[PDB]
Amino acid sequence: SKRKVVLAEQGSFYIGGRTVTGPGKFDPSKPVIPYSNEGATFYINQMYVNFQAPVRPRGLPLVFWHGGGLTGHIWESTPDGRPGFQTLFVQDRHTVYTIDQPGRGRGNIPTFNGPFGQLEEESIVNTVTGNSSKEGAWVRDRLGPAPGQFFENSQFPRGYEDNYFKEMGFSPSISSDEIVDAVVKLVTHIGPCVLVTHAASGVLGMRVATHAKNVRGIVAYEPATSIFPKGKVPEIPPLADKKSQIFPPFEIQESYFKKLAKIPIQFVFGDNIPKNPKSAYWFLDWWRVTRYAHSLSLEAINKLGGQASLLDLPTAGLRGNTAFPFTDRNNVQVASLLSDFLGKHGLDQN
Amino acid sequence: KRKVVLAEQGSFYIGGRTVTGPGKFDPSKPVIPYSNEGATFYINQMYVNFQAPVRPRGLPLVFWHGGGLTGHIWESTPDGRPGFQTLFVQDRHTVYTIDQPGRGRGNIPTFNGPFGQLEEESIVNTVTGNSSKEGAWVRDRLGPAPGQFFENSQFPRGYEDNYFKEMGFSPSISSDEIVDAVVKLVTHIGPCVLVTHAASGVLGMRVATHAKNVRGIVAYEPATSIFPKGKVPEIPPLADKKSQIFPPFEIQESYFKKLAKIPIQFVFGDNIPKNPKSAYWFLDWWRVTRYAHSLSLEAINKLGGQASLLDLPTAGLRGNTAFPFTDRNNVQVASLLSDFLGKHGLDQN
Ligand SMILES: COC(=O)c1sccc1S(=O)(=O)NC(=O)Nc1nc(C)nc(OC)n1
Ligand SMILES: COC(=O)c1sccc1S(=O)(=O)NC(=O)Nc1nc(C)nc(OC)n1
Repeated sequence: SKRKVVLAEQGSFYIGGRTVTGPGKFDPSKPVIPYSNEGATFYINQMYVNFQAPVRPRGLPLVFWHGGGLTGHIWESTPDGRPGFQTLFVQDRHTVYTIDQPGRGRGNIPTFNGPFGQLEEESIVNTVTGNSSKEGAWVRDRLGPAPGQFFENSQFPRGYEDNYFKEMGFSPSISSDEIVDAVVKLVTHIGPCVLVTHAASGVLGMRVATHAKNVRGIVAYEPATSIFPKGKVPEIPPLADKKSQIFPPFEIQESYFKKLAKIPIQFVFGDNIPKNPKSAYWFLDWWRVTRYAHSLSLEAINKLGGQASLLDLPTAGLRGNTAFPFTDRNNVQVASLLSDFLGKHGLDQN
Repeated sequence: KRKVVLAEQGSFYIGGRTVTGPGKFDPSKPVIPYSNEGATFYINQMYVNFQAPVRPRGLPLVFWHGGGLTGHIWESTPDGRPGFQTLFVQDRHTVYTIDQPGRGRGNIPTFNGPFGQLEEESIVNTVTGNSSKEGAWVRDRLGPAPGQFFENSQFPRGYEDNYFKEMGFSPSISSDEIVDAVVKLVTHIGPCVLVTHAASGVLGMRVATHAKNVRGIVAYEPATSIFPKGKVPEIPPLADKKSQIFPPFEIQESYFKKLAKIPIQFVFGDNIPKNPKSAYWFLDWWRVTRYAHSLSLEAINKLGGQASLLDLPTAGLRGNTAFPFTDRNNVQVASLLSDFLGKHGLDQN
């Protein structure tokens, strides 16, 4: 059965985070409810981790890291209920870790007794939130140029829009340093592994690898922020509206950037990213310039002796993918290309 | 034994509604920073995970976490031993675990603006509440005060950080909308058994009154009692002679009577005092809450029901906390759940 999965073991655990404290002392004779900050210890910014291990794994464990506003659900199942990459790669004899990063899903949302995110006089995260709409996500993920529209030959699981957009939500303003820190701790716990990232976690996975030699490879689906050595960001054009820019590239010390040259790295992009300026469709143009910036980032890694590559799925014969290729209708073929990358670098061997 | 063979597994979203911002969406304008303009937001949906064994027997089980928790508590214990999800797939039941609206992978309804506010509309409150480690320690009866264990405790000592890290706040989503999501899941699944915990105790009773597909309930340490409207019995205050337990939920008698048509078991752990305990607020709270539940079960049985209270010490299990299904003896706790399922024909096809 394509759906059957045999697990030597499965489970979940929490890792990372810190504690913060309220004032005063806790008295167990006083009413505990309504909950109070008095005498309080709060665990904040911890990460949820799920693992599924096949019988007799072959090669390195994979750590699947959801994109912005998502959770590990996107690796479990597609919106129309087909197997996600978690099942596919357990079947491919890898132990599979799926995370809900701090601030998302089963990860901690740091809030207390008081306005959201505030512990007495300390703002742990902002009370004002941000969150995409269905319409924003539709064009961000390139389902089509405008909400309700689909590109010709789309691989989106059409009809399951409600399921898809229901998986998306806000992220509190946890520092990216603390998100990276949690995953570094996971990588220390797991040992040698491969990070598989998506969108917002693209740049975060690159950062983890510079802090954790156990990261032996990276596959990044549609990364949202580019990374460069400090002071060496190339010229990147504004968008076609002559006012907007892509996400400010993340800059790291060259001593850390050079660590990215020591491992195989592949960035994967779906379809319908325009080649030419598209002033009518902001997020399509955003993707054009963002993919361009990533091509320069990978070049910089390769000029330092790296093993970085850009895979456009259409060049591999796969047409119509959205920015979530691993939950599209052809996600088995997308998984096959990930299996190819792992095999090429011996990451599927013991 | 950690091995598990799954005919299939996966997850999906169910339930919820939408709310909309003002104005219209223009794809030519900058989409980031995100805006409420022209926005449709999906809110209050629920996350559902399922694992199905080869050749299932009996009814699927729906495990429903307590307050401030997620489906994690059914996956593994804080010290990494198998949770009820694995144990009951091994027992050849299909197992559903949920993250209810507002918790974990369920939706937290917030937008662009102060938390929970969509323009001038308060969808959930901006001011949150959340237990501390200290409050949860005594709530769950690890011991009488933070950092202290009962001598007989079944808690997995040394894994305190892991345990408390699984808990968090819940936004002020209406209980009606949480019950609605699970009713919709139960409609989708078909005949099933609800296994609830703490805060989800009263919610699961409510679901059963709306969903004939619920064929049985096992509730671990339920936090709020339920009675027919206007028939709440005399319940004393706590030993401090000032505090009360949670106000019992009242439902119309025509709905309450549906609880008499299925087997219902409430399960309590150890170290609930028999006598007033004014020095330890949450120990005394559990004394009076357990008493209220005993009266609620009695009311169900007076309508022809089959509602029972299982005190784990009477079954030979000593020292359980208010999370018996993640304690050190959770395999023995699971055995008693399998016994209940077997007696009532819920483990046969
Ligand atoms: C599928 O492709 C994505 O999904 C994309 S594309 C751009 C973003 C995303 S994302 O994962 O949702 N969020 C992020 O990358 N995070 C993020 N969000 C905001 C509002 N600003 C900043 O930096 C200024 N970063
Ligand atoms: C282990 O036993 C529990 O875990 C208990 S005991 C009391 C509560 C819990 S709980 O699950 O955490 N929270 C709830 O039952 N929810 C809740 N919380 C508050 C502050 N007030 C109200 O009453 C409207 N309900």
